[PDB]
Amino acid sequence: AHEASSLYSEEKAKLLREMMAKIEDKNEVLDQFMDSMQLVDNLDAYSHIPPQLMEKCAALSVRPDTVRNLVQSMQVLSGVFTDVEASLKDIRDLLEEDELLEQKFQEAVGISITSKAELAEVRREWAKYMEVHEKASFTNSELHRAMNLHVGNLRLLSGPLDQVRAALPTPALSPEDKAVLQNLKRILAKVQEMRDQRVSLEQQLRELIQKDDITASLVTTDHSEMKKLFEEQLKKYDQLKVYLEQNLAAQDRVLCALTEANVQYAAVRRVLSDLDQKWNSTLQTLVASYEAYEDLMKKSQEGRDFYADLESKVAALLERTQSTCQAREAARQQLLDRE
Amino acid sequence: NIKSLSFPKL
Repeated sequence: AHEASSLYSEEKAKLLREMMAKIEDKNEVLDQFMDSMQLVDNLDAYSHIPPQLMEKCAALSVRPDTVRNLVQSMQVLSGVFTDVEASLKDIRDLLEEDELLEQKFQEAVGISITSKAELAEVRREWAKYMEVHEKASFTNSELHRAMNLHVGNLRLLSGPLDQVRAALPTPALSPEDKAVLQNLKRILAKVQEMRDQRVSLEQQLRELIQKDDITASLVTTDHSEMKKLFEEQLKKYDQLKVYLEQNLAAQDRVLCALTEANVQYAAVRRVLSDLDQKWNSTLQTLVASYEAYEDLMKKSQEGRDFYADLESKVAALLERTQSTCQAREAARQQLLDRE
Repeated sequence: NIKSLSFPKL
């Protein structure tokens, strides 16, 4: 009696173990093909502006014409650069003309230590501002090349949002390629439903066996009726195994369809991959142009402050220069006259 | 690149 119920639990455990084997095999095959093919419909996302880029566009509009004012400010900085260079050139011309006249004067006859020493300080101070100016020349030049490099995107990011979205590349798929996408998406849907019903059918079979072990064991008790009762339960198990076997057999036709669709998808796959590469490429130049905009605001301010301080010094040195050179010439006028 | 552009000190 106790051995008949034990022989039936072994028969139930065996058929359940054969079931779990056929499922693991079919899943192993199925998983290898999915992993090997690597396979979606988020094509509308290309038509959207990423939220992080919209926050940057809105930042260029909280202050009206910030890109225009940055461009103008760069032109002002470029203006005071050439002004400094020209005043430094004026001081040079005065020192060169004075040194020429002094050589001619010392030849025509056989001076003043005070003006000579002031003229030497002007020369020293001039070369100081020449070294600082030429040092900041490469910096000023690179600042303007960077401005020119990014101003077109900064104008784009400042304009209306629809032109920003128009700068991004969109998919241009023919009706044939959409069909290849739809067919591929339809088969993948069938694969997932096959996976779901497989998990479901196995659970039902496991629960049918579990409920039979709660019933004809944990509460009730039989006698010689174990022969017919085991046939009743076994009929229920076999009907579910029929559905499960249909599910397993169906996998072979589905894999053939999926691998065939994957061959048609190969041209579309590369087109869409190049579109994603291009989309993130243009997006990153817009991000980089916004990053350069912050750095340009900072360095444009540093440059205008530097060259304003430097223009003031060079303008003041030009005053000392023309005063010293004029006085030194008046001295040569007086001396060479009384000769 | 342009972040490391420094103007001289006076």
